[PDB]
Amino acid sequence: HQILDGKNCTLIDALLGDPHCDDFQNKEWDLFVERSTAYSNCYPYYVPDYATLRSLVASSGNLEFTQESFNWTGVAQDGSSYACRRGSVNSFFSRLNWLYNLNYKYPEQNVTMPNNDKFDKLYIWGVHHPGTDKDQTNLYVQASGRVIVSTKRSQQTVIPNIGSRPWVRGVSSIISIYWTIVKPGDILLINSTGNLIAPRGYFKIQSGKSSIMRSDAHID
Amino acid sequence: PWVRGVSSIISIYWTIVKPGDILLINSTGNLIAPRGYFKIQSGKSSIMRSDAHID
Amino acid sequence: QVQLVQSGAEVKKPGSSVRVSCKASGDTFSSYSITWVRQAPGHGLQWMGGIFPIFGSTNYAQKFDDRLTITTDDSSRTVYMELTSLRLEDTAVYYCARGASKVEPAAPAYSDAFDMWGQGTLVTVSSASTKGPSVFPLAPSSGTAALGCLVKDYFPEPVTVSWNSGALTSGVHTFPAVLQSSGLYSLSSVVTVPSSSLGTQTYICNVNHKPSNTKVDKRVEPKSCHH
Amino acid sequence: DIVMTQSPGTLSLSPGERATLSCRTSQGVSSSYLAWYQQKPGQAPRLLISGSSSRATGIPDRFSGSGSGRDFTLTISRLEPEDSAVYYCQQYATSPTFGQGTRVEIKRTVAAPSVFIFPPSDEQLKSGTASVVCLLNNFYPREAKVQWKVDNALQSGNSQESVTEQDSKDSTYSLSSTLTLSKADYEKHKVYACEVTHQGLSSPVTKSFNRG
Ligand SMILES: *[C@@H]1O[C@H](CO)[C@@H](O[C@@H]2O[C@H](CO)[C@@H](O[C@H]3O[C@H](CO[C@H]4O[C@H](CO)[C@@H](O)[C@H](O)[C@@H]4O)[C@@H](O)[C@H](O[C@H]4O[C@H](CO)[C@@H](O)[C@H](O)[C@@H]4O[C@H]4O[C@H](CO)[C@@H](O)[C@H](O)[C@@H]4O)[C@@H]3O)[C@H](O)[C@H]2NC(C)=O)[C@H](O)[C@H]1NC(C)=O
Ligand SMILES: *[C@@H]1O[C@H](CO)[C@@H](O[C@@H]2O[C@H](CO)[C@@H](O[C@H]3O[C@H](CO[C@H]4O[C@H](CO)[C@@H](O)[C@H](O)[C@@H]4O)[C@@H](O)[C@H](O[C@H]4O[C@H](CO)[C@@H](O)[C@H](O)[C@@H]4O[C@H]4O[C@H](CO)[C@@H](O)[C@H](O)[C@@H]4O)[C@@H]3O)[C@H](O)[C@H]2NC(C)=O)[C@H](O)[C@H]1NC(C)=O
Ligand SMILES: *[C@@H]1O[C@H](CO)[C@@H](O[C@@H]2O[C@H](CO)[C@@H](O[C@@H]3O[C@H](CO[C@H]4O[C@H](CO)[C@@H](O)[C@H](O)[C@@H]4O)[C@@H](O)[C@H](O[C@H]4O[C@H](CO)[C@@H](O)[C@H](O)[C@@H]4O)[C@@H]3O)[C@H](O)[C@H]2NC(C)=O)[C@H](O)[C@H]1NC(C)=O
Ligand SMILES: *[C@@H]1O[C@H](CO)[C@@H](O[C@@H]2O[C@H](CO)[C@@H](O[C@@H]3O[C@H](CO)[C@@H](O)[C@H](O[C@H]4O[C@H](CO)[C@@H](O)[C@H](O)[C@@H]4O)[C@@H]3O)[C@H](O)[C@H]2NC(C)=O)[C@H](O)[C@H]1NC(C)=O
Ligand SMILES: *[C@@H]1O[C@H](CO)[C@@H](O[C@@H]2O[C@H](CO)[C@@H](O[C@@H]3O[C@H](CO)[C@@H](O)[C@H](O[C@H]4O[C@H](CO)[C@@H](O)[C@H](O)[C@@H]4O)[C@@H]3O)[C@H](O)[C@H]2NC(C)=O)[C@H](O)[C@H]1NC(C)=O
Ligand SMILES: *[C@@H]1O[C@H](CO)[C@@H](O)[C@H](O)[C@H]1NC(C)=O
Ligand SMILES: [Zn+2]
Repeated sequence: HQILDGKNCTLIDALLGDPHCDDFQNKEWDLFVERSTAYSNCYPYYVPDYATLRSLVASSGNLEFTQESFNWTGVAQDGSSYACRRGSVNSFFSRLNWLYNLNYKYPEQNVTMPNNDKFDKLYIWGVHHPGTDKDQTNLYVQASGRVIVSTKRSQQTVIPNIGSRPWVRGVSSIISIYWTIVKPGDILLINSTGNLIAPRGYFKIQSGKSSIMRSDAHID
Repeated sequence: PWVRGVSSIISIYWTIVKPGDILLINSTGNLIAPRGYFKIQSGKSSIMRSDAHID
Repeated sequence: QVQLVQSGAEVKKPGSSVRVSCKASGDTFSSYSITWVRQAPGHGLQWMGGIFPIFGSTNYAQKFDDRLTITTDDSSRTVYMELTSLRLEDTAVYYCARGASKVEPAAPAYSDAFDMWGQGTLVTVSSASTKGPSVFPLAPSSGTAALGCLVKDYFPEPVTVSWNSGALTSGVHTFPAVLQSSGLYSLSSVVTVPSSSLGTQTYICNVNHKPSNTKVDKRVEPKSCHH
Repeated sequence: DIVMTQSPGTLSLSPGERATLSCRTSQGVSSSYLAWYQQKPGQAPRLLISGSSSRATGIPDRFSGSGSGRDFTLTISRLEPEDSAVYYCQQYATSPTFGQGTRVEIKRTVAAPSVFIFPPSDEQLKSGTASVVCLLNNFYPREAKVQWKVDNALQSGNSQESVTEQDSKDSTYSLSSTLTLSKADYEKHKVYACEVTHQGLSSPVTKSFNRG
């Protein structure tokens, strides 16, 4: 059975794209092995439904990630942070897209991404919650607004809640992580007024002889 | 998502009211109201998914 | 711009290891990514791992994982490909390449179009021993006459063949090598020249086999006195 | 794993004509993550197209890129003799995958082979081997027949050969045939001939030498 040593990465850090997990991009496993030595080194985040997400990725068996052309009209892309530096360079989750002010401007976004393939798409995205109100308006002109991610089966509304969070590597703020599955013939539709940590594409999601295990045993 | 003329949606919720309890609805708008209630019990009752011909 | 410069062709036995360099420009090295891609019969093009020298960060293909290492040397602007535990099906031409888009700190594109490419490096994997070539002149005969030289019995590929240093280059056709039944290679090179020029021009075959470090010069001229 | 299937396997057109190459992918690929390459025999791949239709720096405008989803296209508006190469598509939406390649041949007015024949050198013969060479030079099409005769007797099982790839300036081919005998066998005979059959020949051509 094909073993993938998670080393210093957790399955979710490997998923999201934590800089020190770039080696895990698009990898497969019959068994993913999480080590107790693992850490995170990127923006502070919270995955409500963490355990569920970890489980469904583990039994899918791979992190095959396919990029997609989302049309983010009038908004600055590829934001980064001190909390997620690659070396001395500000970086971010390699599968997430931090949208923000472009020339002191932020328009509401309304984008769709139709699934016309023969398989299910897994979209991982999030929502940024600023520490202060100044932080809100600097990054997204507009005050706290909503994120609405809808399909023909699901519905996911998130309201950003501004407030001081626990200090993690330079930041007193946090990102909420959410996931969506889009069936063939279904369509991913994102309406966002701001605070959206956008998806860069999708994971091909399946199910099979695939799992995950926690262990510090030497793979030999 | 566009469904038959509409780009909007209704969220469905349910409530059980016990004997001696009271259903109380405060709404400032956007309410899709109940017209009454289903009598809810429990027993030799179920549901199955099938395309088998009932004969 | 850079004109990526790789190492020379190698010969390794199964179970051995290579190191194949790539020398880049300051810009290429510190603000672009470097990729390795290999090529063979039945393997049209195989993307191997890639690196962002600027971060030292990598992504490898599973096919070569825990074998392929990609390292760099910041003082020479070189990227090295160390494929270990060599297998016979690793016989291939290894190219380095540059990512077409510039480095994005929030999302290092290890998967990209490949803008500039190195010259390619043939790594031959085999347990058969290395052999330097023998060169035998193919003397001309009777407006326009062709002459050449034959490179025979060597192993492995490749071999460099030129005429009069780099001076004679138009009219030259150097052939694709054929593997002989012996397990050694044979390659011929011919050139079209004026039959009149045969009496004034010196025509020299230059052969260089870097896998054995064999360099040979052969003057090609005719004969005819007998009747 | 995104599979790239190119069409056709081989394409043969004359200069001035339009070449159309097709690429079929197993997954829907965004048109902003697809590239086209050119590879001339022995060279590294040259980036022609990136982002499906964006032309790379130093590429001629006769090269056009198109497509979406799983159906992609490369068009070469005005073929030159220099365009004789293999073409590749690549997707970069996931870890880079490439096609099997399309071989494009440029057509040329039928050209007969200039035939030459070479005896083994005395130097070679001293080793115990007697290899005999025949050159068919600068012809079109690539199809050609080479027959070796030793004292007017057809040999077989000893004659190896190879052919150069289409010339990027004059679109011709050339062929090297090698009759390998032993010195001892070479010395049993005295007449060595190379017969060439080709489209540009109204009748077959024979070149030869004597001794021994
Ligand atoms: C709501 O309530 C909470 C709790 O009261 C509060 O949270 C506090 O937030 C502040 C700022 O957001 C944060 O400040 C320091 O954070 C760094 C950690 O300090 C800790 O250091 C130890 C860990 O190493 C730890 O054991 C200690 O117990 C201590 O808690 C600290 O390094 C920072 O200092 C750097 O940054 C400031 C600017 O923000 C500079 O002025 C400093 O000089 C220093 O910069 C220097 O170092 C950096 C590299 O470290 C370098 O790049 C730079 O150039 C310079 O050399 C902060 O001072 C508190 O830690 C945090 N407290 C807790 C308990 O979480 C919220 O702020 C409250 N909300 C509001 C609106 O008030
Ligand atoms: C946020 O982002 C999303 C995506 O960009 C966007 O959603 C789009 O919403 C619009 C309107 O809300 C909707 O418009 C058409 O919807 C009907 C479906 O069009 C589909 O048709 C095929 C299915 O049959 C399908 O394969 C196609 O791919 C296509 O998507 C379409 O029939 C409608 O056209 C009728 O209605 C308009 C008025 O709304 C008339 O002007 C038309 O002439 C037409 O009316 C005619 O026909 C009807 C009967 O059909 C008849 O009664 C009438 O008298 C007349 O004869 C709409 O043009 C898009 O489909 C939808 N797109 C997606 C992908 O969902 C949101 O609108 C965005 N939000 C904002 C604020 O912009
Ligand atoms: C997974 O995560 C673990 C833990 O974070 C990493 O292990 C550490 O990796 C770092 C980086 O490679 C090592 O840093 C090296 O430390 C050596 C010793 O210095 C200290 O090491 C430990 C950790 O701080 C201290 O406890 C100890 O007391 C020492 O004070 C240095 O000798 C190294 O210096 C040079 O190393 C190389 C050149 O050889 C280059 O990086 C630099 O030139 C550098 O100057 C370096 O500083 C650290 O030692 C590791 N920890 C331990 C306990 O050894 C894993 O690397 C990481 N990834 C995996 C496992 O794949
Ligand atoms: C969901 O997606 C849709 C996609 O179009 C998006 O629709 C946009 O909504 C905004 C917000 O209502 C519209 O922008 C308005 O347009 C005009 C001028 O721009 C004005 O009416 C509004 O300006 C207000 O701003 C003042 C400052 O506070 C207010 O005090 C005052 O009341 C002004 O009216 C506002 O700018 C925009 O036109 C539409 N887009 C289209 C194409 O119609 C919608 O916002 C998304 N949902 C979100 C983000 O929650
Ligand atoms: C829950 O149920 C209760 C049932 O009574 C309901 O109480 C009602 O609340 C509304 C909202 O506060 C009250 O209406 C107010 O009454 C007067 C005049 O009508 C005004 O104070 C208010 O007008 C405001 O409107 C302006 C426009 O924006 C404001 O700018 C300005 O501040 C004005 O003050 C408002 O109309 C109403 O009186 C009570 N009802 C009773 C019987 O007291 C409550 O709203 C329900 N909760 C909801 C709907 O969330
Ligand atoms: C960009 O956005 C506009 C407005 O929604 C849309 O018409 C266009 O198709 C988008 N471009 C894409 C999807 O390439
Ligand atoms: Zn004489």
